[PDB]
Amino acid sequence: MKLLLGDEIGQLKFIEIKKGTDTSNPESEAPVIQKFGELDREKGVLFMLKHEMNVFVARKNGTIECWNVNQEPPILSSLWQLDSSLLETASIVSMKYSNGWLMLALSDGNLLFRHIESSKLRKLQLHGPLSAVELHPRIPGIIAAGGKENDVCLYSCNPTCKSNIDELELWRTENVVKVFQGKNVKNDSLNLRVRVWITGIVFTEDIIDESLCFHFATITHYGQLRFYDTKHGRRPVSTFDVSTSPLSHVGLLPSIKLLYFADKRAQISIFDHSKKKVIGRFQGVKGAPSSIHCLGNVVAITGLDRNVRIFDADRKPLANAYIKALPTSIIVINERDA
Amino acid sequence: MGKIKNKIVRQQQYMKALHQKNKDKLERRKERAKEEEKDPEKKRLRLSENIPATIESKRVYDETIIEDKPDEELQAELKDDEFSAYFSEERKVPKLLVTTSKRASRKCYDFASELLDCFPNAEFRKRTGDIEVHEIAEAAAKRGYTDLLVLNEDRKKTNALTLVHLPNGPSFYFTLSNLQTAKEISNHGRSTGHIPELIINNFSTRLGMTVARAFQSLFIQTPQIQGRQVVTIHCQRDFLFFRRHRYAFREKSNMPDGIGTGLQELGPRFTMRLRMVQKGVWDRKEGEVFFESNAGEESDRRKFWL
Amino acid sequence: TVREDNGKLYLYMKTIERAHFPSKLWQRIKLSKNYAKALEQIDQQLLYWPGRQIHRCKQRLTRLTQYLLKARRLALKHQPALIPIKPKQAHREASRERKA
Amino acid sequence: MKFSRDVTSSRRKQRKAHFGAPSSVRRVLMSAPLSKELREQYKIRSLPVRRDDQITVIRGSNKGREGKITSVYRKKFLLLIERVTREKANGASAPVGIDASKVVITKLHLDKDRKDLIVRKGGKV
Amino acid sequence: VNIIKKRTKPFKRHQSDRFKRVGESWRKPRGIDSCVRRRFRGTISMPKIGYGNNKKTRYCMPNGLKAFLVRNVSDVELLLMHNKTYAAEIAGNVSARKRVEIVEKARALGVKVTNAGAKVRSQE
Amino acid sequence: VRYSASPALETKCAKARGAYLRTHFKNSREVAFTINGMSLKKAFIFLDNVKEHKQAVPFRRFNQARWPVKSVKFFYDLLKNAEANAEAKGLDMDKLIIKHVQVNAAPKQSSPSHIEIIVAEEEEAVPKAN
RNA sequence: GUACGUGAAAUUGCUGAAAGGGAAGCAUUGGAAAUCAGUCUUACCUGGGUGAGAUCAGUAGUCUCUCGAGACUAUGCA
RNA sequence: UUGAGAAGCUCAGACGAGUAGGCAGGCGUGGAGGUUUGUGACGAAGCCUUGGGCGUGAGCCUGGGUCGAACAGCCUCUAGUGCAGAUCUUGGUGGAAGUAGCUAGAUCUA
RNA sequence: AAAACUUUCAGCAACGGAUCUCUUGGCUCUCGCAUCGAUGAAGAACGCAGCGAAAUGCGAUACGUAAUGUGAAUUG
Repeated sequence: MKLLLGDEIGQLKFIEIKKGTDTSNPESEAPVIQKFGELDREKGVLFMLKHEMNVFVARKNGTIECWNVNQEPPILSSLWQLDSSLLETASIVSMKYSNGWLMLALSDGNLLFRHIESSKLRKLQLHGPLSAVELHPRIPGIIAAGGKENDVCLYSCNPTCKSNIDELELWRTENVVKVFQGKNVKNDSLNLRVRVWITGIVFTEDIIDESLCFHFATITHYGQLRFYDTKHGRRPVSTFDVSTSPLSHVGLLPSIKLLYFADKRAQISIFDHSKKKVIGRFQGVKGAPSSIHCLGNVVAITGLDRNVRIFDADRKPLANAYIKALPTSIIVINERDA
Repeated sequence: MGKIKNKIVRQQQYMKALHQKNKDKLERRKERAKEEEKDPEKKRLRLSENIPATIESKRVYDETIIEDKPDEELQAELKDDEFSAYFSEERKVPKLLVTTSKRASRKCYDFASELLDCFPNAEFRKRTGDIEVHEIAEAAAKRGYTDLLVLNEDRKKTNALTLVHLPNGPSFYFTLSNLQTAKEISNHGRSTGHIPELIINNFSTRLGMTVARAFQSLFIQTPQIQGRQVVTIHCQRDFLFFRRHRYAFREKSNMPDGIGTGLQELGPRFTMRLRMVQKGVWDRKEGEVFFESNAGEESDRRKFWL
Repeated sequence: TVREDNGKLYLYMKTIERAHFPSKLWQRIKLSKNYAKALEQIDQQLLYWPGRQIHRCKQRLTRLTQYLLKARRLALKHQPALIPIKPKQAHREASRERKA
Repeated sequence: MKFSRDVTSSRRKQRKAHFGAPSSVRRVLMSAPLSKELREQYKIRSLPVRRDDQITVIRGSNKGREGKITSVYRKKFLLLIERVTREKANGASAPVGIDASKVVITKLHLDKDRKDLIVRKGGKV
Repeated sequence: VNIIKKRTKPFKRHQSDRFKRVGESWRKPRGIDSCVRRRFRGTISMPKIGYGNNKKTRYCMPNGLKAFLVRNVSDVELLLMHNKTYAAEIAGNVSARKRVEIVEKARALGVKVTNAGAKVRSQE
Repeated sequence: VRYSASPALETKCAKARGAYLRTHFKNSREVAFTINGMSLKKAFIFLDNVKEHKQAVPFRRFNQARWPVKSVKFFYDLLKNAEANAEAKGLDMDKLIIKHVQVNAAPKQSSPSHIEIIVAEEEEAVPKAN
């Protein structure tokens, strides 16, 4: 399973780890990793957007770069340095891809939009402190936002547009309106306000207004995973207290179409949307995971154990490698082995 | 052996078999001695081969242990970390603050004094009120401290030490054991205010290096040789041993160099076991786990993490 | 009787004429959060009952509210956890240390 | 509940039977389950253990690690599994024993007698 | 009504100090010529009904509470309305797991736990 | 085996044990009592004096002087075992002292007696730095 | 660690402590040394603002009971 | 005014030696039917301990240390059920005593 | 008055094998059945195993053969 790993020291490691490669085994062969990039802490990697085979990389100084992995070794296809004035107090919460466009929301509320081809730059203002931002895959120009003391808001650029719209006229500052604001759940048994802190948002309308029935699930800083449905109502359809630890990030597993989540104690599990309970749990991950990525029937997990754990959709450890440095984001380059 | 159920028979069967096992072990030792004294090379090769096993030698193989050759990747990562200000040309002087748990007793106040004795330039403020650890660390950041030590005491016995690195450095949580005061140490000594000389040994693994790195950051970078006070941190099977001594060299024949120092324990004396390493200020619930030990995995006594 | 059920104090009542049907024995009503309105509810529901019986329900409502209050304040404060102690791990670590 | 007076319900008598049983009675006491896909293939639940039967350990320190049965040690109700060993003092391998009701049979040793046993209990190959 | 006792020291058996086969449990000396049974000077005392304590103070701990033995967490709930007079004694064999469930529940209930710090350990 | 002395770990000490030794218990106790605290080489010389009748062991608890040789012979091997175990550790031989010795009763099968011995060091480091 | 589960008392050895003019012994009253008992301003009430929620809507639906009594799902927070 | 375990709660007064002996209420052990939707590998039973308590008392509850697989409170049933003695039975262990002495060596020393 | 010796108390190590837990044993009651030997019984002795210490098993066809089964183990 070829995969690329980012490190906090700014260097990127291309790993050709094959099935069964487990460094904890003394007899096992180590994977052949190739490292490059700047080895300085001021350009720590943050996220591993997977634009088809192309990979887009952010940096702690905003030195966004682009790589194409069809060639070995990969080469820096494109480069971008963000303005130093929008990183003076915030940090890149996420970049995500939507129909040939790049999203670069900041924690301070600012948000930048970049087109790879047209090279158009758009700035958008939002609500208070952002901690989770996402773009709807199927429908272009649908932005979900969340953060501490700021419930989820569904910003939409095209009202319906009935199939899609041209990418140039998306995210117009006058065309963005929130078509859905999350309603905080009722007070708990103690008549205490249920503290709200969104930490990660995923859209699950495929596994469960044009193309209505927005079915998406968010997580919290209080370990409670909350689903959603605009048609049913603003409040969550269901709410579960999965973990005591704050939930780190959430996502989907296309192989079984089953939602997965992790927390800051390294407890990654595969929640079920039909049985309303956690089934299984990825065993053997020590140290909180910095980023988890999955492709088809494989999943790559990296955290403060400084390792690359590999499992399948049915949580069986395939591979394991030691990465010396501190990983920050991972991406499976190829689901199939070398 | 165990087949026959009669008690007195199975004793006689063993004692007869035990005596036979000792007899043939005698003759094989004697003939080995007879042939080895005839050919000293046989003794030489046997000694060079029959090295008795030990837990350190039989240690399970883990890849995180760093090689003797210093790797550039490690230094690149560690030249800009939280403690780097203490290791760079800045040469930050670290000041320590020692606190307790809510409404503790006087047992700690006579052990934290021994802690303060081994830590010159280290204040102490007894915890008062409803202030939590995540709030002390914020306050100490603006006050002018570097690291923060807490001596949790319960049932009038101190058991856990947690320490955080200001302002946002990693937090460590050790469980103290065998904590003996300077009085309960035979041939104890009285210590002065001279700056002790740190010595850190046996921290081969990568995680152990970080824990050793933080402890190094805990000490004044300029030792006072004239006081010749030594503070020892030694890790062996994960049990970190903290000891203090006063060393005065003497002429010792056994040590082939010819010189070897006498040692006098100063106090304190305690163990630690790294229960959990956190990233960010120590939060019991909502912290990030750098490492939390599984208690069932430590049962493999040839496997370690520090 | 007055007994809480998930953060809400309910007033449970039974009668002689429903004593033979265990399922439908205990009629239940909900007592409001406003303590003054809670006591008016008890009297207008327990009326013409013996003063002893209404006396004991008011005390329980008083004593249950103080429970709910204390449960709230304790949650607010960041009280310490209580991690227990195992006799097998304590011994094994005690022996493994001495050898070290 | 037992109802026959031909059976007994005695801890003393049933344990006397268990540890007083000879090998031809111990060969049924040492049975093993079958893998779920193989269990339904022959429509039988459990079969007695046998040398050269490929099995997977399900319980104990040696959980998961597979192998075959080198020899069945009837007099102590144990199964000896190749490569499932233990490092003695002298560096040799004293292979630990697993009880027959913990492992699961994955690939049987198809003898002529085993085939008749399968079809005898309303089964088929 | 304060917790005042007519005597602190226990009643030991006569000659129980000399022998070890003789237990310290109080046994009435029935010896016919027993001068210690005869209440001479320099002898020991002897249990009498005159030594009973105040009936509104019998079974009361020095802080005024009467010990109440709670096995599980169900038992700690029924002390909701006697928290000013009873103290939730935790049984000796209750495991450290349910021991925390008993102490955390009793803390919010308002009742006093007598052995709340046994087998457990705090963590901040 | 767990001994009866808080010292005698690898610090500066070596042990030695005797089990069910076929010597009278009372003699061993008196022999052990007199040699406690002496220098290891001094104790060896004194034991030789007992063999040569130059010095006699006092009899204090089990009573004056006497010259047992069998009990001293048992102690000679244990002390020899003690220094042989010291060498394996690699201690400083010239400063060995008999820090601890203890004789215990054995099963009544002749009255045997377990014997243990602990050798140690005496040290003092000047503080100075005034 | 095969003198092998738990390992009591008698009994013996070592160490530390105090005491030790032909007894000891125990009882009362203390003292001294040594050591444990248990510590708790914190909460209540009142005032306002700020955001809330609901058992509240000059409000809308479903479920089980017996109009209204519960559990909820919207929606607004007066 | 809540004080109906009416077998409860409350009020008043006097009284208190004790053998033989008479009456009454309790404590404790093994097991038995019911029960605590009881406890227990996050440590049962046991054991020790100058930890803390409860009862006039028999006894009880608990902390710590050992320990490792069972156990208990309550209502009744039941009996091989409570020890300081019996020149008591069995096992263990001391003082006596390194004594009476017996195997060497030169009364002494082993 | 300290040591020695004597004494109490505590720590530690011996000694001893109680206590606690069980348990291929005992006892008790019920139930079913009818079966030794001159065709050599019961009992005894001597033998016998790839090696048995007891212990069982066996009789120069010796820790048993034939036959019917089971179907791969005996096991120090």
